[PDB]
Amino acid sequence: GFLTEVGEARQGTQQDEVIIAVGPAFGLAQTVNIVGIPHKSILREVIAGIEEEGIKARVIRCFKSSDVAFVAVEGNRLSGSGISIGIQSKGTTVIHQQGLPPLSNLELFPQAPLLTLETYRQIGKNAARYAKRESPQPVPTLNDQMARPKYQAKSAILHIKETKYVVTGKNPQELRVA
Amino acid sequence: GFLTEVGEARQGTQQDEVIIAVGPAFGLAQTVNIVGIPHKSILREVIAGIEEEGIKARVIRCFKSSDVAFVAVEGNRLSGSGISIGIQSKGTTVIHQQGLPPLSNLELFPQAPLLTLETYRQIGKNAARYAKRESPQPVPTLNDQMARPKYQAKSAILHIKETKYVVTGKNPQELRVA
Amino acid sequence: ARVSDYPLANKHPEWVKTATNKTLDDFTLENVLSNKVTAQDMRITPETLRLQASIAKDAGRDRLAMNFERAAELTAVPDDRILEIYNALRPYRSTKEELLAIADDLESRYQAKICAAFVREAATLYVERKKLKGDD
Amino acid sequence: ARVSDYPLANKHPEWVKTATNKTLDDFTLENVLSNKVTAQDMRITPETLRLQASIAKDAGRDRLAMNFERAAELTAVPDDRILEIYNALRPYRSTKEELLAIADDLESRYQAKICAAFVREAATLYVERKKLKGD
Amino acid sequence: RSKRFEALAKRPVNQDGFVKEWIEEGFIAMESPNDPKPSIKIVNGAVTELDGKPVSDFDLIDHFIARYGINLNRAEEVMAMDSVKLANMLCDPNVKRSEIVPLTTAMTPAKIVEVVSHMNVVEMMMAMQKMRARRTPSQQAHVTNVKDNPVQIAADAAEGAWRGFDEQETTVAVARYAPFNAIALLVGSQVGRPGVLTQCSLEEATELKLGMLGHTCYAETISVYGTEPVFTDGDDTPWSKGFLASSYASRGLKMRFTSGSGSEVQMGYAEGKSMLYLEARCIYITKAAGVQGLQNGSVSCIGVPSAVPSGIRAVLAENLICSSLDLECASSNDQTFTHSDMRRTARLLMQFLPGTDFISSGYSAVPNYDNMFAGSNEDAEDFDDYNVIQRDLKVDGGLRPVREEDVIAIRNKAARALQAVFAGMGLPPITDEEVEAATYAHGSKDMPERNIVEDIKFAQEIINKNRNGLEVVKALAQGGFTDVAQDMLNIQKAKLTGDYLHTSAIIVGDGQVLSAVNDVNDYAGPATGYRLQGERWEEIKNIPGALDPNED
Amino acid sequence: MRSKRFEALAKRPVNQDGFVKEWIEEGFIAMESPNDPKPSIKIVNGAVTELDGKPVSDFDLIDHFIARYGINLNRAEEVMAMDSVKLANMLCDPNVKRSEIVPLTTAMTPAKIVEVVSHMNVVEMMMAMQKMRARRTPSQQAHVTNVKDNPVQIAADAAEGAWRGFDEQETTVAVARYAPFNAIALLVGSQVGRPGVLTQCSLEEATELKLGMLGHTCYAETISVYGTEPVFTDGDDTPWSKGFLASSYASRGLKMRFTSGSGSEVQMGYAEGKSMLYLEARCIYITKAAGVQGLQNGSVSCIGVPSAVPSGIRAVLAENLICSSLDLECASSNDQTFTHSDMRRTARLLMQFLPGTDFISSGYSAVPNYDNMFAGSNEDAEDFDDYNVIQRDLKVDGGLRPVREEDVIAIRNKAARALQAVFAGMGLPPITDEEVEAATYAHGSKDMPERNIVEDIKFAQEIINKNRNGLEVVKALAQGGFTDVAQDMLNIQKAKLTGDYLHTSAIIVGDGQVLSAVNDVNDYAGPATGYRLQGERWEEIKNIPGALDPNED
Ligand code: B12
Ligand code: B12
Ligand SMILES: CC[C@H]1O[C@@H](n2cnc3c(N)ncnc32)[C@H](O)[C@@H]1O
Ligand SMILES: CC[C@H]1O[C@@H](n2cnc3c(N)ncnc32)[C@H](O)[C@@H]1O
Ligand SMILES: [Ca+2]
Ligand SMILES: [Ca+2]
Ligand SMILES: [K+]
Ligand SMILES: [K+]
Repeated sequence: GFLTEVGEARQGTQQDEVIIAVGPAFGLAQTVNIVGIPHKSILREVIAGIEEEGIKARVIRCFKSSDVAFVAVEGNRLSGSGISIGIQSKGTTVIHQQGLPPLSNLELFPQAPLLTLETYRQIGKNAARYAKRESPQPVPTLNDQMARPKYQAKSAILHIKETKYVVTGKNPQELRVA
Repeated sequence: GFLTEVGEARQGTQQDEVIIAVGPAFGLAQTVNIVGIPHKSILREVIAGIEEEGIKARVIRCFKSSDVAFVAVEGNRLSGSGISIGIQSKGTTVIHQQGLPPLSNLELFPQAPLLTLETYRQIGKNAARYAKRESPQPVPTLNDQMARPKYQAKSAILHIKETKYVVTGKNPQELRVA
Repeated sequence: ARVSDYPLANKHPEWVKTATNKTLDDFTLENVLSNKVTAQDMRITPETLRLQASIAKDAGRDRLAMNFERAAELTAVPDDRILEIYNALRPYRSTKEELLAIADDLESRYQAKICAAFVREAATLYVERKKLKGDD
Repeated sequence: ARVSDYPLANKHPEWVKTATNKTLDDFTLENVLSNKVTAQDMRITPETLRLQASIAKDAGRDRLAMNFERAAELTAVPDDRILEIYNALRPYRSTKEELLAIADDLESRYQAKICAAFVREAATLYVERKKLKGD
Repeated sequence: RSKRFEALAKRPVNQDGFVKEWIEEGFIAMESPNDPKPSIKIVNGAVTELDGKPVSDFDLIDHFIARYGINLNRAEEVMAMDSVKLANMLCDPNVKRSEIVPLTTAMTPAKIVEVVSHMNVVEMMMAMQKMRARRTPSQQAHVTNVKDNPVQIAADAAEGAWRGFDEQETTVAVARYAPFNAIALLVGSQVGRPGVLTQCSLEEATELKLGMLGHTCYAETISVYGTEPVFTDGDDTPWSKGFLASSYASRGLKMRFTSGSGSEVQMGYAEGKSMLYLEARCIYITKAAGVQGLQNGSVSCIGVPSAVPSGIRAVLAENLICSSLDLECASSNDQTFTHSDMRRTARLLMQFLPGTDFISSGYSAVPNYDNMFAGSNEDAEDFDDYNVIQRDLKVDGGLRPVREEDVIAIRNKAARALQAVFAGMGLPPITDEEVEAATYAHGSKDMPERNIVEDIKFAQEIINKNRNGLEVVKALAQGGFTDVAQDMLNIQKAKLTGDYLHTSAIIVGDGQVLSAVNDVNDYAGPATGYRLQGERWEEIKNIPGALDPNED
Repeated sequence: MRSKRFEALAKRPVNQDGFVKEWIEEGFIAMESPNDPKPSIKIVNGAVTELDGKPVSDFDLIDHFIARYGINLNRAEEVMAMDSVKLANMLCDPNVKRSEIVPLTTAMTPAKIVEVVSHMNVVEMMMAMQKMRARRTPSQQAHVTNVKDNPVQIAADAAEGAWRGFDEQETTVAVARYAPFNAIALLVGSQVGRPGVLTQCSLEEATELKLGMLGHTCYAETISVYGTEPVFTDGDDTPWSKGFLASSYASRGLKMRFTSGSGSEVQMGYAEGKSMLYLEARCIYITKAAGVQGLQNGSVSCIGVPSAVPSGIRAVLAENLICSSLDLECASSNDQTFTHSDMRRTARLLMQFLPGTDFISSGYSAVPNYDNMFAGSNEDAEDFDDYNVIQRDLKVDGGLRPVREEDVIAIRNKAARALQAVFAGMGLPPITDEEVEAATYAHGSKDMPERNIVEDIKFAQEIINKNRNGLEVVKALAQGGFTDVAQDMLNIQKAKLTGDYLHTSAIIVGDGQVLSAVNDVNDYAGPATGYRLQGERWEEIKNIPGALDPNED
């Protein structure tokens, strides 16, 4: 237990922040990603990477969907820099940008099992560097062709469980992180 | 060109000898065994293994059959000790004894690919130790389960070719070796 | 045209024109190197696509045929407009009357009467299934 | 007996006796431990084998049935004699008269008419194909 | 602890993903108690009820299928026929394919699922060799590498064509490379065997633009889905996909859809239905759109059905439904799903033994470490195993043994042809050293590095300046490759006749189109239909290592 | 330079296998040979006067045996006149019942049926096999051996094999005089894992029968037959000596089958220019003619011969189909190594696994292959999980089931203890509690303490020399505290008295309930008919280890 809702998220106005948008079950019904990395350590590394670049991190929870892209679109529409990071409970991550189509993105991390705490920190660093209108080299991840076969069924089960916490028409809530 | 018939092989009259009975194509239409070991080296090891135990080695070629069992049966009918060694061109070897049923034997080596010149010499020792009415430990060979299916086809080809030199109703010829 | 007429390249090569009124026989290397034909001449005609639709029907493939008949109409529609119409049929991109406007354009400007009906059908059912602009 | 009567152990256990005329229900662990039964009444009878032969025929398997009919006759032949006859049917082991004498023994001593005929047929064809002793 | 179970625990198959069935959420391959009972209601030429659903409750998929997807001539008649009887006709050798297609196309999605669900995989395979649209089976290859090295792509493409692949597929690690990969694949394929069709799989709009420039022959990765939420979350509808399909044909380009069991429940929106039923919906969308063929067999969601009971049998069922609906079937086998050689061979044999239009829709012609679709069920190191099995079973799996010196010569010619293309188009040069490396390479570990930045800049200019396929032909004719240039022109000429737009079309011989129209599968039992024989058999017989008895 | 693509291919395991081109003249060809005889038969009443082009005066002993006993003469001339393609069509047609086909296929000559199946591809042969297999339910047979002839391990391995689902289990020896201990250990272990499993001990033919007269084995299988008279004679036998030996087993209440297999004759060099499939058909008709109920075929130990030539594995399937089409139980090999490649041996296994035979393998190794005294099987104990996963993937019943480790530890432990009491109650060298522990947790003989072989050998000999019978084993179990195992042992011996399981494809399931082709007739008639994997059996095959439950996910 480490995230507290503080009200519906406000509109950022200064190219100054990056919004971390998490799924409806992030840190609640699920507390670890697909390979057992705690959500608390994931958020802490992403926040550390954003703030390391001299940029503010604002965390919100999305309720209208559990698809990582639409979670990120909600984030980038409120982000003062137009940049957001969407993170599902099972760990899938996307760096998104206001103005791009919903299914496009700056960087996508579509194999959650292959992310480490170091990767999540780089994700935050790159997101902030996108916010500063730099063109960073995309975050590298390890290659493993068996990751998708091994974890696809477990990934689907974890996604079905997060989908149960969707609430139609509920605006995103700003989160306070311990 | 190291083998030479010298007339119909006489029946041994004293318990002094072990007969090495070779197939029709041995040292003629084929000069190496299934895995390249030359017939000359094979003959020299078996002969020497016999004579090192104080027993004379007589070599004959059999003609009525290319079956290693019946080749050695022809041998032990003429061996003064009743002990014979049948050897096919592809290298299969059997230690036989007069009075045993034709498809029985003292020692059989049914995987020619797994035979080394060490084994061929040891086969000669054990045959003479059988002729000396001793009870030697059976000859140990290497083991490889892949050896049979890997070589079965080639051994069938070599056997077929050797079977072309069978001549009906012809008695064994004694050979002189170089 | 029937299955006996298939393939056209073997049975009726003289029937095969291009959208710029060139024949199959013009597409030799000599004409390509001299630029007497160019890439804008390498476009299938509505006539060819309609022969292929007739062949698909003889072969028992009614739906394949209908796709070919729509494709015959779309040969007259320029490359960029094709992409514009594809994008507009995606969910939450268009209002009902923009889809009907596209259908009107397809019918009146390009004679694409099957595609117009196809788009009008989309417009109607996008209303029923809440797939128009301002519905998400 | 027909396929309806199969298996005997379930449809008619009362029909199965042993070579010492004991029934099937006598085969309880009690009777084994007391030596009230031992190895020799653990032998299938020709009656049982002829019931299975009949069942094999009802199931459309004439050759299997004839095998069972031969088996029924051979229950009467001691263990050592069985192996002696088998060895003599092997090629070049016997002359024609020896095989005929073997069938004579099978018929006149063990009532094994089918096995005798089978052996005499072998003897006839071993002459035709030169599989006798001395060939 | 038992050392027997320790040994078993070390086995590769125990690294695969397995889950129990979750019926309520649709995590079940087939035969779910939640699947609808088949039913249809026809009132004056229109469907008003479909598989238990009234027209007022139709989603966009129901509407599309009801209006375009079902043969309404016999729909009520076949609905009343016993499903076992129909499954019997499917694998009965004496019921012709032309007698069945009118009935299967008249079935609703739930009806055909119920039918094939009565079948075991031997029965399914027996039906597939009759129901497959093309008489001759074929194969499709992946040709990629981790550097998007265009010289290695052209070489591997030539080898793949020479080994027998009739369609070849590429894609990029770096998105802006795509024009180079497309041209390299097309040039390489025509060098190994003129007539091989090529595709370059990208985002849908970009891929059609590449096809308008003449750099590809077909498209395949246009996706359809079995529930309206999943289709909407893919940013499309059946009408937008059906319009895109006719757009491809209006430019003379062959195309097919892609689907596969597991996609819906993986998104979490299976609506309580089984994977096989939802895939049948995907297949009827393809039929309803007028698309000639379908890439299915789970494809990239293969780890979803393969984790649950009867999943691989269900994958075979969806291929069989596709062919029974008179669609060309490119039957997957194009994605890794298991660590176990035994398990992936069993999965491949479901399509390889009966034969489909494309036994794989992506056999990796490169080692899997170079596979930019993240690995196929088979790769280049399986080539000799694949030919031995063709020979063992007398099965035509569409490939053939090849001589090393022949592959060396054809990889060299392809690398040199692309060197001429890159010279005549003002592209960053391909050095003779790169030709030599591509000639003898196994994968990109054997290739010199290129300047990815310069390559990217020039590949983008191909799109931005609308540089078309005819300039590739001109570069070949002017750089010592008129023979390759003529073959490239013949490929572009095929887009003018429309002949290869038809069901299952490939181009064999000297530009001879071979499709389900002129190569109709006429299977009527043993000794009928396609049989491996004659020169094709002698070709498949002649594997390396086959010692001649006269040698010995 | 060398191509690095072809170097990588040269390192692949499949390229270590043996391949040769066809030698038609000598009969080195799997099937479809132009030297094979044209089908023909001359009948009317009584007997045959011409068999496949050969006049009766030219018959060898095999032609005579087949002509007099091997062909359903009631319909031979009618089926000889039928077109071979049509007959092949009927074989794989799901609407021609097995009971309508068997009269016709049993009436064909060897060359006729070979010609008929030669028109079929493997998919068609598989379709025909699932109809022609005699028993409705398929099953499996295992090898239970170890390199030391350790009886304690054989018992525990036999119990695990029986618990996994093998209905027949087979052992043999490294050291000849260990055989009585192997047979007893296999029999006790099998009855512990599941009462009703049938056991055999494969030895020289006369020594095997003696063990059966003593009551220590249930069936026999390795009695070989061959397809040419020269090869049969070189085996020191005739069809009549094999048939007499067959009826000898039945007379002692012992189920038996013959063993043959494609490639045996050309290997000996006397194929008479005929194809392997034609010569194997002769073997199958010899078996049918002898009245033997089933056959172990599919090349078996000669598998390296047909697998080296084109269409060889298809031919192996064809000979299994011929066996079943002749209304014989088919134990369809898959019991010998032949390839270094997992893909290749899977494809060969699948030919029988997908349709089902009476015994999909006639010797799946239930021990690691290093302990396999038949020199290794196509599958071994380390493939169990793969085998179970494929069953679940394809919804195919391949005769086995997933098992829990603690259950197997419990059943191996009980089997070791049961044998420990047998050795105590019969005066055999002791089984120590240390050996019991080791066999409980062993993987193979590498995990077992060594025994005094010289002392074990002496006491095992004394079991046959003094005619010590299977009822002494029953008594020892009853007295060492294993009255449940003792009753099961008595039920096994009681099954020999009834002769029920001498019938085609017979096994014993449940509580002594015989299941054979007589009461479990295959009645396949297309989709949704015949054997279907369903119900509790399906739920058993579904429950593989590693299947995560969503409620714990
Ligand atoms: C399976 C798969 C799908 C499945 C399931 C998607 C889902 N949301 O459940 C299906 C077929 C439905 C699908 C659809 C799409 N996919 Co997809 N998909 C894959 C694939 C092959 C494997 C991912 C996987 O299984 N990882 C292993 C699991 C255990 O890790 P995971 O983190 O849980 O994986 C999840 C994410 O990958 C996510 N996901 C999958 N696809 C996409 C696409 C986008 C844009 C996003 C944000 C997320 C996403 O779904 C997985 C399970 O929920 C990848 C390629 C790859 N090998 O990585 C492409 C890939 C991720 N998909 C891609 C695309 C383009 C799409 C579509 C837009 C295609 C389309 N036009 O329909 C849609 C988007 C749908 C959506 N709203 O998410 C692209 C993304 C490119 C990019 N960087 O933007 C990829 C990389 C393939 C490629 N060759 O480019 N996809
Ligand atoms: C294949 C095989 C056969 C084949 C082919 C034999 C042939 N002559 O062509 C068939 C099925 C026909 C057969 C028959 C017999 N075999 Co065998 N056979 C084997 C087996 C499984 C493999 C041999 C092999 O492929 N080796 C690999 C090849 C490449 O090497 P190779 O040196 O060329 O092998 C040759 C010899 O093994 C020879 N051979 C095979 N069997 C026998 C048996 C005897 C007595 C002899 C002398 C030679 C011999 O044939 C092979 C090629 O021709 C072995 C088991 C084993 N442990 O190897 C048993 C084995 C050798 N056979 C054996 C027996 C008992 C027999 C028979 C007597 C059985 C019978 N009652 O019919 C006959 C004898 C036939 C004869 N006249 O030689 C026993 C030998 C026991 C012994 N010490 O005498 C063995 C060891 C099996 C066993 N586990 O008990 N056999
Ligand atoms: C990343 C989603 C993309 O991968 C392809 N794909 C792979 N597997 C499937 C599948 N099972 N269903 C639909 N599309 C699939 C298809 O091109 C789709 O657009
Ligand atoms: C060593 C020959 C022995 O191996 C067995 N065997 C294995 N394969 C075959 C086969 N193909 N034909 C005949 N017998 C075979 C059989 O028990 C025979 O007695
Ligand atoms: Ca593909
Ligand atoms: Ca066996
Ligand atoms: K789907
Ligand atoms: K044989």
